Amino acid sequence: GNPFQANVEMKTFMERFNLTHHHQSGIYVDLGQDKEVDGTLYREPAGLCPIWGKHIELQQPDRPPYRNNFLEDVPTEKEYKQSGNPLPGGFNLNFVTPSGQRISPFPMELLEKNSNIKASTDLGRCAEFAFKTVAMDKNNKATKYRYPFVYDSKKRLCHILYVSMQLMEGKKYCSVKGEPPDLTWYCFKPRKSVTENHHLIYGSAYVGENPDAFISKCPNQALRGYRFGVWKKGRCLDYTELTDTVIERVESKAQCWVKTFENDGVASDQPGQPHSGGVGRNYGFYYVDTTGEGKCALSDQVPDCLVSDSAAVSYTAAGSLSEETPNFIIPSNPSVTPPTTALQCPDSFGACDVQACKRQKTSCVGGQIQSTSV
Ligand SMILES: *[C@@H]1O[C@H](CO)[C@@H](O)[C@H](O)[C@H]1NC(C)=O
Ligand SMILES: [Cl-]
Ligand SMILES: [Cl-]
Ligand SMILES: [Co+2]
Ligand SMILES: [Co+2]
Ligand SMILES: [Co+2]
Repeated sequence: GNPFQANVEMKTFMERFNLTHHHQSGIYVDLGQDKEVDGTLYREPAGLCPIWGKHIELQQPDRPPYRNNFLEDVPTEKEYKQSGNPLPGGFNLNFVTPSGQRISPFPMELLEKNSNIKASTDLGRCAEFAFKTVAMDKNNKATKYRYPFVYDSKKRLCHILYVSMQLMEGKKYCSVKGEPPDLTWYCFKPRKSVTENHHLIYGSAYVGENPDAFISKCPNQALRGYRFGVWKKGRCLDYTELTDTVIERVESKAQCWVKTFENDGVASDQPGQPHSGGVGRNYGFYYVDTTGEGKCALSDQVPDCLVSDSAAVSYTAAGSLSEETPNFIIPSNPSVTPPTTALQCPDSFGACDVQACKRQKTSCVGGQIQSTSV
């Protein structure tokens, strides 16, 4: 009776929101796997979806030589000796080829021209590049450890991050703006900003295993005009009707989008199972309460239906603030189904929910599926 599971076109579309199914790992901190280097088992990011706007914010001293930018090269021994504690620089792999050719960041133009790179989108080409890049051990032998990446979609640069850590905190473990001075590491944590670094896309290398998969399987963009919901008692209940939903006031829809990533319940693999598998309070929407206040509803329930609401926007921890598809995830061949028709289009009513005294109404309006309770 659920229209969003009724026809396959609808089902397929709704699948992209199931981060347990496709992404399958932590989002805030992604450490879903473990791989051996130099006889040592290291935690490895593993998630299959790109995480839009995610960046790692550093807490280095606010002064030279420190840049507080995780895309800077990992420091050389000499740079570290020059700075003293904490480590300066960032997370970027600083290695060069036997030629002396820099490995990261790597320009998308060269990946586009590399016949061995099969992905059909620039974001996919970066992920594939990361998937085909493995850590070399102390004996310069290949391992199965793959570094995570950041795609800089503005500069069209693919960063391979030698530092795969995503969160460190506590004065026992790391320093904030140089205090305690005895510690090697500065503190850092993942972040999404209402205004900054929307052009940065974080991912595990395993986004690149089947590079074109994220296009259909991942909730890359915000969804305008609908509230996420769950099919219960023959109708679609948006999150505000569920008991375990967190509802909070926000000043803007972008604050809500940030909350779906930064709230304490988001899928995360950090100590800090320790393997979330993608389970978590990853889902939310902005809406306007009857009193006119902007609010944000957050849930760990994977949506399986939608409720129409022209003033709402549904977000996930994985996706972007924008509802608009950017050109760097539109495939350059016609075989791969593009990311964007699923919700276009008889007035259908459903059995009365006596418990709430409302009924489903599934219709078509403005060439677009309506779904509400009456
Ligand atoms: C989401 O995916 C998981 C894993 O495949 C599955 O167990 C669950 O039933 C799915 N839920 C929805 C709402 O599709
Ligand atoms: Cl001290
Ligand atoms: Cl001391
Ligand atoms: Co699936
Ligand atoms: Co593990
Ligand atoms: Co923006």
